[PDB]
Amino acid sequence: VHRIKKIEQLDAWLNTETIPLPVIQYQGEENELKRWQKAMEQKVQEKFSWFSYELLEDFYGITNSDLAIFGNGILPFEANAWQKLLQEQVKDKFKLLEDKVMPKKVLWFYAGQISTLQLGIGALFGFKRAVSILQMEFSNTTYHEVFILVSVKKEDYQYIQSELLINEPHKNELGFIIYLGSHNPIGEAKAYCQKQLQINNFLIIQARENQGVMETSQNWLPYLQEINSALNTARQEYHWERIHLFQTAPTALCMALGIAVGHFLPVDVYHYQFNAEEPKYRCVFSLDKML
Amino acid sequence: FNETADKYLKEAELIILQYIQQDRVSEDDEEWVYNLLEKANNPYIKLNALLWLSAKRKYLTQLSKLWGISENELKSLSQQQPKIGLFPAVFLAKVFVYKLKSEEPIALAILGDKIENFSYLAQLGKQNCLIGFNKNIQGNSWQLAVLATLLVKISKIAYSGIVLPSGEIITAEEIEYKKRNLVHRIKKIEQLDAWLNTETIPLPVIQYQGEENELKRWQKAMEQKVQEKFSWFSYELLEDFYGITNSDLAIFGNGILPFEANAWQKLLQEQVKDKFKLLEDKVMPKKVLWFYAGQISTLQLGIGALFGFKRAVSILQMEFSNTTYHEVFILYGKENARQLKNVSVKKEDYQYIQSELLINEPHKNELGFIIYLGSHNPIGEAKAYCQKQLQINNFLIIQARENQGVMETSQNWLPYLQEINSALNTARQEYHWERIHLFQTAPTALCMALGIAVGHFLPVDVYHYQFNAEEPKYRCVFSLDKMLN
Amino acid sequence: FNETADKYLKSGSAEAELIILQYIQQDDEEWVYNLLEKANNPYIKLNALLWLSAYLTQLSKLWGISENELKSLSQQQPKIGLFPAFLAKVFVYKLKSEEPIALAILGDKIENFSYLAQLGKQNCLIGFNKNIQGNSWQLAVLATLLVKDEKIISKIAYSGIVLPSGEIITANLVHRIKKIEQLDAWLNTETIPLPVIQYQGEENELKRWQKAMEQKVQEKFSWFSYELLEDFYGITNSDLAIFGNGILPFEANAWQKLLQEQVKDKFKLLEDKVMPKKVLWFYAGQISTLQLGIGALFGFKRAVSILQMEFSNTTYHEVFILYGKENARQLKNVSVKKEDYQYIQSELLINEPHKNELGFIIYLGSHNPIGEAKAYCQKQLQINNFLIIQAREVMETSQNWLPYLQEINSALNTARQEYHWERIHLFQTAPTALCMALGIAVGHFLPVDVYHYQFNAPKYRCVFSLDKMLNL
RNA sequence: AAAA
RNA sequence: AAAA
Repeated sequence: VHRIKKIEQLDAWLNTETIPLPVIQYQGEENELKRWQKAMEQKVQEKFSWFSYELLEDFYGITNSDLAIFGNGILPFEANAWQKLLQEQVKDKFKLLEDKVMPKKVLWFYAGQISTLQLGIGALFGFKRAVSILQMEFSNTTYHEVFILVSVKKEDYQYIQSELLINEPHKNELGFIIYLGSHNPIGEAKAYCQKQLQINNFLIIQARENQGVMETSQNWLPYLQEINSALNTARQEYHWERIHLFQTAPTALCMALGIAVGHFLPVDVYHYQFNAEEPKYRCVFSLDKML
Repeated sequence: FNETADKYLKEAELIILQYIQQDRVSEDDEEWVYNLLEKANNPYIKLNALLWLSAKRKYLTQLSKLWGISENELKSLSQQQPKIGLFPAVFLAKVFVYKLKSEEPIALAILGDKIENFSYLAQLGKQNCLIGFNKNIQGNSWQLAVLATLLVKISKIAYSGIVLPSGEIITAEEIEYKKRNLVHRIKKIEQLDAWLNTETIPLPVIQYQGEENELKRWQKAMEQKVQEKFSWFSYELLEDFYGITNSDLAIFGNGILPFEANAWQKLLQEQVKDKFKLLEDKVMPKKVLWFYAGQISTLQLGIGALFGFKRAVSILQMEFSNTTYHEVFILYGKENARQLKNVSVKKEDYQYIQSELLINEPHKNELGFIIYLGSHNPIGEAKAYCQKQLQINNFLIIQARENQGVMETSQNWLPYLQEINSALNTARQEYHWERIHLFQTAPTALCMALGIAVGHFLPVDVYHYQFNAEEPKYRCVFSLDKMLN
Repeated sequence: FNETADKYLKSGSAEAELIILQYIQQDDEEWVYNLLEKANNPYIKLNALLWLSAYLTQLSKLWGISENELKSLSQQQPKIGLFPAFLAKVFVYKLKSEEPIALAILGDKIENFSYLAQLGKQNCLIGFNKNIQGNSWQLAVLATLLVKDEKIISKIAYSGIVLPSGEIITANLVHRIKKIEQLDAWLNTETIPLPVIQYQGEENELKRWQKAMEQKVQEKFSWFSYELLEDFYGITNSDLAIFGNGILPFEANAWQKLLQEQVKDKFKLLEDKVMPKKVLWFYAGQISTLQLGIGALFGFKRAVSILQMEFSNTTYHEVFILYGKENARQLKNVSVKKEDYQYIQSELLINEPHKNELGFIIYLGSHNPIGEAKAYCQKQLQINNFLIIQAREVMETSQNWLPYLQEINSALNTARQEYHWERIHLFQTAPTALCMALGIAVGHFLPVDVYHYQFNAPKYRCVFSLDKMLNL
């Protein structure tokens, strides 16, 4: 404790109940990662003005790199690289960081970069950790806590538009498609399943009113609740031995989605790489195989 | 040391400065040290003596009475944290600012010659101060550093000038010698206050290919447009406040760009690729409000793709009736930048564009994305280029609904791009496109916005049209998905 | 020191005066007070006054000024104007008073030209740098008083005597001014009209066409004058004229040489000369075909009043307005369908669809070029795809000609929507202003080779190319 | 679908 | 489609 400016900030550090640990996943130049962390620092200071990155490295020793799931350049489009990234960095990150601040609980702030990676991180994050999942808003360059973390009928669906097709009720292969961003994956994901995985049973999750615009000024928990209800609905009626997940969803939404279905479902996760040759989808990891 | 002070009165200054820095002096000569505070041509010695007297609380009552400063403020000056301003000298010296709470305005300046109360400094700075220095400076050009330290809510920036009771700032002599970031081209109190205490720094960025004189004219127009909303902004002020020259903000090349994909990709890599990253690095603690205008429409889709949807940008289109820019794309502030990527518009809900999708070769996963929002029709030429060269019969044609060639520069152009993106992603609904080919005759700002919205996530090859070229005049200058590589 | 000041008081040496001025600027008031009365050098007199601004009471009582306003001159940043003697300077210092007192410190005596303060709408103190005789410095002080934008005006000098009623008497230099309404608008406007004339022939005809065009510009900008324009920016009549003696040869290299020598850089140079202020171009041309090239070099990025030529009565009628409330973009409106055509009729004949060559024939003038252009394209270019644009029911000069250009561009782009045309060959008989507007709108983008026709001459000849205008 |  |  050397870089302390105000006594008020010092008082809260030694006499607080929860310590916020902002975790960010980024792939690229380390200079832009520094910019991303600074924007993340402001959002934590709205709720904890005493919080600071420099102070975070004094009392405990948590470093900006230690809070960052960081990799130089574009992540290679190899399944082993993704599984290595999750195993070498993500899997032990949250367990170790909690042990650093042992006496006091942790309120996790999270914001990622690669949407597909969040399902692996969210599943490995666990549902026993209180998390404030953030989602950057770009008109002001600010973070908004959209998640402050089932059994919802289809008729009572608020923002999502679920849809289930069973064209060949023989196999137990399901293509789970989630469309919440603005780049439609349904055309590519449906063609990928038919041409490569031989799948014609699909569960489509789509925004009901505003495709690509979910207001980042409210709670996105009802968005996640509808997805879990629709997903669980198909499992009771039809037994799926393996579900294949394709999603164009916000980064925060995917991280919360992984928490809800972490390791308890046989889900295959497929990533879309923009700078890759056809096929652009690849099973980077399977949600039930990270344990 | 009394002997050293007497020798200075009749090397010596360094000895006493080091002696007083460790507080090795005694109170017996402190009154004599007080005489030093009134008999020293170097302001540093006087400021150090004043601080020592405030700390020791010896003979400070007489100084407080003579200077019209409350004893409480003088005592607080001992433990106050002095803010530092930087101003050039005949090197770059520092100005020391101490907080004060005197009822009367006392912006006392401890000068080498004599102590003078520049009370109008306190009025402009909204705080009473105790100005200190480190060396003897001829001419009171130190005003701007003190004013900047006063108007903050900082060693990166240095200031030079003289203020007036009206609040105006006038520069001093030896400007060229002093200039050998140094802020000296500022005149108004509001300008400095806003430049110091803003939250977003405007960054007017323009893309031009031609001569330097027209580039200067374009940058002057962009500066006027930015000053319309930020009256404190100035290209000179940006240059001396952050080091961002007009060259840094310009995607500039000499003459006509060669009609080779290698030339376009080299231009993107050398200038466009890292320009925004470095400029955002320069203004680190503050956010950036990118004001953007361009020249070549096709180069924009790449410029926007590298720009990304993660930056708040006012994209401006020039209106040539008055030769004035209009903020046709507002993607900052209350106006949500998420509406940039609003693909919820159905075809029946289109009000600005007219879009059609022809699928004559369903077995082939390629289509021609042709956009016609300008006036020179590219539909025939681009369709012929696809059918004769790229062998493509699938097309997504987007034109204007009612007024082709005239898009109201006063209105907001966001719905045009929203409907375009919605049509694109509705084409991507039931179809898988291995490659998309983009041929557009569209406004510069609209092209930049489309590049921002679509980004690098789609297999899009953009084909520029060159007027002074032999057939074929279309050529894939770049691909949207290969810009990150 | 004091002895040096006393010696300078009793001597006319300039070195001592300069030393005293430097000492006063870098900081014995009796000698300073004495030097104020003994105004041997106005530069020394002004410097001494500012030193007293920070016997203030005596000066205020004697000079008829206040005290707070007098001491406010030290804290005021002066405005600098330039007037010829070399180029001496007038310094204006802010003053606040009820009665108008434009105190001017001169070598002879301090005088209050009260009319100057009223005309300039601000009380001021006038200082100088040299012993200048006469009252030729009125115009510089008045101009620096009437300025609104805060910028140094050292690029412009003025000379003249301003009489109290609001007129200037004659003694870059500005001395052709006659009214204060001219001077106020020549410094406080943002759109400076630039009248550009393209004429080929005798110099006298160019001269009186330029005079009539100046009159037409003054019809809207009554403060404009060619002499005033030359005074303020050095833009002479030759700097605004696309001239050349005699009949232009039919050789294509002659027209390209004319375009590259004068037309190519004229607009950019003139807009560089009028650097901060916007430009409202006024354009009139003579040869119809050349305008398509000139317009291509002019471009759509310029607000222009395009005026037609009238040989009967030498008066200009503006037929194209591309300035104002977003009126520019309207020239590029191509939304007019064939059904709702109110001015022109278009016939797009295609006989060889596999050939991407089009003959763009336009007949909106006097002589009908359809037969000649058709024969030329079918005999010297082997073209059977034609686009003939003519009138429906020759053109009213009073009415705006924007719909003509709008529908021409609409027809051209409708033709380009359904076919690919490698080359377009422009053969037109149209009014000069309409040709210029077509060159502005179509621009250097579409590959168009414009052929000019001369009845006195191989009647047709490829004169230039739209796409190559950025090269030649 | 690489902060949507 | 080279500030449409």
